[PDB]
Amino acid sequence: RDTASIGFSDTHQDEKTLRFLKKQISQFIKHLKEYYPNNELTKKLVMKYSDVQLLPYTKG
Amino acid sequence: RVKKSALPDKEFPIIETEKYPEPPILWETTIGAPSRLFDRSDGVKYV
Amino acid sequence: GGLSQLVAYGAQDVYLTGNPQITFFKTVYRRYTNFAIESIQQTINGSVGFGNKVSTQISRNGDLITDIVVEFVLTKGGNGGTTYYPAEELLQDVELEIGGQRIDKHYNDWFRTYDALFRMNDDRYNYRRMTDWVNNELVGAQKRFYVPLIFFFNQTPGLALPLIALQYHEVKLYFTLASQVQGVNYNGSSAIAGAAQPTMSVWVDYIFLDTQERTRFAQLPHEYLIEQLQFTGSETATPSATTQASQNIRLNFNHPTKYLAWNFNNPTNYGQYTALANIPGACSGAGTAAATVTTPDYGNTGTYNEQLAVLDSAKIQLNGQDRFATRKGSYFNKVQPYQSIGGVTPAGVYLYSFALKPAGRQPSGTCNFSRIDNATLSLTYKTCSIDATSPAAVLGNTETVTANTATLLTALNIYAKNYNVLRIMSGMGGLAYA
Amino acid sequence: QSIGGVTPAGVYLYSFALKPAGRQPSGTCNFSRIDNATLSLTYKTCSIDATSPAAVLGNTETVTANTATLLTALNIYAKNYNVLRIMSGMGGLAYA
Amino acid sequence: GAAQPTMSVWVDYIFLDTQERTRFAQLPHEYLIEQLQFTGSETATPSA
Amino acid sequence: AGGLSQLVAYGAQDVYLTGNPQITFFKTVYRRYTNFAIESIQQTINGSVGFGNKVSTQISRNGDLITDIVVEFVLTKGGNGGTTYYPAEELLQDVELEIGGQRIDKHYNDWFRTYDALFRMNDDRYNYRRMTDWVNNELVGAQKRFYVPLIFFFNQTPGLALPLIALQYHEVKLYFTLASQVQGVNYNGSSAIAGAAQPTMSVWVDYIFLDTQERTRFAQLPHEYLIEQLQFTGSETATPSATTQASQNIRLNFNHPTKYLAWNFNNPTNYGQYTALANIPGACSGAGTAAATVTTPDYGNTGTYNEQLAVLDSAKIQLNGQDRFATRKGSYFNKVQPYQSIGGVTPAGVYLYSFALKPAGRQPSGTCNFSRIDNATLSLTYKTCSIDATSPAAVLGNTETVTANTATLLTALNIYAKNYNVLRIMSGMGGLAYA
Repeated sequence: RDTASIGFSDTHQDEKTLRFLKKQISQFIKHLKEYYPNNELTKKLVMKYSDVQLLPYTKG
Repeated sequence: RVKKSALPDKEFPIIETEKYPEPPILWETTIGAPSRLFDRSDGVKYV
Repeated sequence: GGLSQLVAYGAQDVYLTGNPQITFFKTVYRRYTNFAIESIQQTINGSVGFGNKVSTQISRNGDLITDIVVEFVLTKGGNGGTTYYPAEELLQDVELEIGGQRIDKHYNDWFRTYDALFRMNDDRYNYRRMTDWVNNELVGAQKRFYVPLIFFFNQTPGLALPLIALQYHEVKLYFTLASQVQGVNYNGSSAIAGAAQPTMSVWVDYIFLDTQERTRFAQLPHEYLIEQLQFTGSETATPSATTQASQNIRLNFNHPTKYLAWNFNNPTNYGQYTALANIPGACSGAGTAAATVTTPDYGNTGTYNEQLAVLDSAKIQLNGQDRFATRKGSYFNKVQPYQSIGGVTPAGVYLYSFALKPAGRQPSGTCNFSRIDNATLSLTYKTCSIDATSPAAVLGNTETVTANTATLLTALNIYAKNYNVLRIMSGMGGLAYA
Repeated sequence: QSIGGVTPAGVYLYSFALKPAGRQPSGTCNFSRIDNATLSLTYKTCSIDATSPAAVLGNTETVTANTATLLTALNIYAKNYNVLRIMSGMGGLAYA
Repeated sequence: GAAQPTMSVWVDYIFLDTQERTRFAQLPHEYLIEQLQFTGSETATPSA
Repeated sequence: AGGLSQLVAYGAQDVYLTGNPQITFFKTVYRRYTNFAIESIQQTINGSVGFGNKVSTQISRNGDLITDIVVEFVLTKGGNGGTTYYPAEELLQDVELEIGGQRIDKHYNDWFRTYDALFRMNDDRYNYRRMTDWVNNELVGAQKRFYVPLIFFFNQTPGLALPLIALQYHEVKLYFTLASQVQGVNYNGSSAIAGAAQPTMSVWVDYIFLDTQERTRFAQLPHEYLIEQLQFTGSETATPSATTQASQNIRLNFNHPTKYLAWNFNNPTNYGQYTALANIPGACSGAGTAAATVTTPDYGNTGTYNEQLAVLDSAKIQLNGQDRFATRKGSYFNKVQPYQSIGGVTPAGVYLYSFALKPAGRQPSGTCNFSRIDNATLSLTYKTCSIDATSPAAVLGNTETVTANTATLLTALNIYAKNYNVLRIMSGMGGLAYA
């Protein structure tokens, strides 16, 4: 076996609610931000990244 | 079609291709110190 | 002797006694502010009687208040076995208002649910002694009952309500008395001729602080982290003999919730959270020719025999996703309170905690439902195919079935206990969150 | 003295701890430093006729049922404290 | 007298050659996938 | 708990086993070896094969080295099961090994029987029996193909494979003498079995094919080998009396560093009979009942472990008139010597005396060089033949110093010696350095 990854179901799922939609709407426009995901799709994807923490643990 | 004796026979180099994202470690395990064996020396020359 | 153990010291003890930090043999107690507690009777406005709404304003006798007890003098309208926690049933609800704003509210069913989940052992027994007849009393017997309140300030001195710093705002309690109380003025649906009206009294424990503490409370703004009860009633999907009913109940809860609690019941019979059956204590006359599964043994209304409970299984879904894997009703009934409370919960009453210690005062993990768009309690019911009048069927049955009489448990009560902050500033009270 | 509950007949406890029912250590007997630990037990005389309530219930401190000789198994337990060391993705105990 | 079922689960695996297999292990991947949402409900009962 | 609980229990007394470790047990690296292949090639037998005939074969130059040699025979039963005893072994009366005309060695049917009795064991010995006899109760007329492996020094280990490759100018030959009679095949006791078939025969040699580098080395370099030779002296016994203990001093005309001596007493009429016969199960034809004849063996059960039927009471070996060891009982040679030196079980009537720590192996481990012993002599004391062989009680209940009255039939003694000589090969020729 020997799997060193987390696997605790908390890795990439943005488990917020529709409040996340309000948050992403709190970075681009006021009321109907639709033109921002329609045009800035790559910017809307660069605004969606996960946190990172690493821990090596070398050999003996 | 080539005679078997002139066909290659080496299996897919899977162990050279998987490229696990992180290197392997030394899987150390332990039961801890022999607590009844602490500060006990059986290697004594009779004097 | 003991000296032979002291000398048995090794490297391992470095994590127990090496480099010692504390001892156990010289306790140093804390000095504390000077205070005293006086029990004072309040004036009840309106008119006391069955079905009436009455109220009281808490007098400003002391500086802080904690315990509140509502006392009823009731009489037995029938013999032993005809009542079930009647003082608890009588106090249909209590609403706490400060300065015109609602802070909290408890219901007779909540008191029963609360007790079922959070009190235990002799505490629970003594509680029963203060709300019911427990020595096989006979018709005509008269008793004074004491119903303690369970508002946040009634649970710990730490949350004593600072009447002293609520100089501009009155603190009031509104009490709804039940139109009928089993074994007191009604027997099932039948009125009991000649039944007496209750005599009611409200007692409040007021803490008198000495001058320096008293002055400090009066001059400073304060914030108290308190709990509130949220509650709504729902219709129970009718369980059936032929199908397993299921129901998706949207939970209109908000704030950081410590736990959910719920029960199913027969609204006719206070405290009945389970089906009736012809097994000892499970129905009026159980065990004999006169047994009926249309009326409970009121004195033994609550049980532990899960076979008579309606719920098969349940889960909580948040924003479309499971919060935890589906577990059986007995998980919520027995394991949840084992894990988090340590008492024993009666059949038909369920708990799901979002907190490590929901029974305490210190927050220990909460579910903030104000950040959840859709919080749904998903229930699956057992099939009501067991003939309740036949012990062989009642007691020898399977995991997924229940009594035919479980279809009488048509009411569902869902509760949630949460945190909020009570602000007391410049003589006025109110809550931090809405 | 040490727990605060009720223990059924046939079950015995001897604590080295002030509060054995809790997590915080409060006095321990370190058997890793004891060359010879022994439990010494004396049994009751199994002379009481188990089928006769008069004998079962009216008897003396040092006797028991003749059916007590069926209790031929003995289970001795010891609950102790060790340290679970966890680091660099792996772990084990401080002491064997 | 009814018999109990015999069950087996079979998975059909794709074996990649060297270059493709290397890329799959090393590169990040994103798939647009489908999910089924489902709930059961009581049907209002129709009547004559 | 578990295996780590053993590893942790470490101290001063472990240093002598695991300190400054040299090896492991869990990483075997196999040696690279020269590539080779082995072929079974049938040789041509010159001369007529048949009972009593002498035939021969020259080993062909097909491979580079040779090891195993198997002589096949086909025999037909002249009687029913139980009437034969290792008949293929009995048929091959002798085998003579010669290189370039020099005799290297020579084995006898009795040697094969003694060799097997002493050195093969357990399932190996059984498998051997299966290749030389009928062991599944076959009946008269049954036909069977037997395989009799040769046991010359190069036929026992690859390590002594004979370098035909380096013998470019010398023929390597095997001469085989076939017995005039084989019990239960063409003769039954003293009578011939009319109609018995003549045996067929085939000699098979296992040839090793070497790679170029190894083949070249062998072809040009000189080689020196320690090889084995069998010395053998057959003689008349001091046949025991029914009244006393016969004794005998047998001059042993042996030479060379001897690994061991071995011997047996036998009834020359009945192949493999090293003991007396008696009316006890397996000890004679009809044994155990009224019809038993204690003068006719149960051929299929000729051998036995019942020392009561053996005739050696005691023995010692003298070197130049000096005792080599204290006199020991015949059972000491029969049971202990092979226990110690071989590890198998030796049948009654067969005796071993080793000069070597491990005589059953190739590696020399102590020898008696008889080339330096002017007067080597075997001193024997026989048991008294006073026991009535026809009375099971007389046999089974007797003492240490006595045997069967039928033990007086053990008129022949076969003394063998296995020794080491030096075989040298150079410039295409081979031979043995010492006479």
